[PDB]
Amino acid sequence: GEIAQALKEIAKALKEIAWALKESAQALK
Amino acid sequence: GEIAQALKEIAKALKEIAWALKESAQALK
Amino acid sequence: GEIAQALKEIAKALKEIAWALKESAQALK
Amino acid sequence: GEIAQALKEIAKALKEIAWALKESAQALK
Amino acid sequence: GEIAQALKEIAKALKEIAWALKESAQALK
Amino acid sequence: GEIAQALKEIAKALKEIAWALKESAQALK
Amino acid sequence: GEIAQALKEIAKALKEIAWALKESAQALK
Amino acid sequence: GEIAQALKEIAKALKEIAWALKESAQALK
Repeated sequence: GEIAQALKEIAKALKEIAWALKESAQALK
Repeated sequence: GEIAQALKEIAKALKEIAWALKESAQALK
Repeated sequence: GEIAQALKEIAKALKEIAWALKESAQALK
Repeated sequence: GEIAQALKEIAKALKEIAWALKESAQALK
Repeated sequence: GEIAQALKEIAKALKEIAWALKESAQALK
Repeated sequence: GEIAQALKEIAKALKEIAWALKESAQALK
Repeated sequence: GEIAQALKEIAKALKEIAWALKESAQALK
Repeated sequence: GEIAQALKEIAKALKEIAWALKESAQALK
């Protein structure tokens, strides 16, 4: 369904935020 | 549908937050 | 509809958060 | 409606988070 | 209604996050 | 109701995030 | 119910974010 | 159900954000 698909797109965007924060941890080290 | 479309706009905004955080990681490097 | 409109306002606020974080990346560089 | 109104209050709170993050970018500059 | 009331509690918690971030901006200055 | 109760648990978790951010502001001061 | 259970899992994940931020406050001090 | 499943994917993504923030706390220590 379209709502479930849109919520999955929100989860994928939150994973992108996690990847960006992992890169910030590498920059700090 | 309009609710699914609005949730997709929220996903796009969250991706913009990830892009901005990547810019911070590059600034620290 | 009113719910879709309110979710679009949430997306616009998340874009404002992204813009603020982009400014933080410029400040770090 | 009360749900739409509550979602608008969430959008306003997210805008307050953006304003606070802008204050951090100005402090770093 | 109970759902609207719970969403208002989420908005109040997001305002608390904004206040904490404003304090971080004062600490950076 | 169980949905309202779960949303209240999300509000409480967001307040915990605010408390943690206040600890960061105090560490910077 | 399954939706209430999934929202409780979101609250637990937000608590994990708070714990990670508390650790960052300890690192800054 | 598909909505509950999508919300569980959002919880998992939020846990990934917590893991990334823990990596930042370790980098600061």
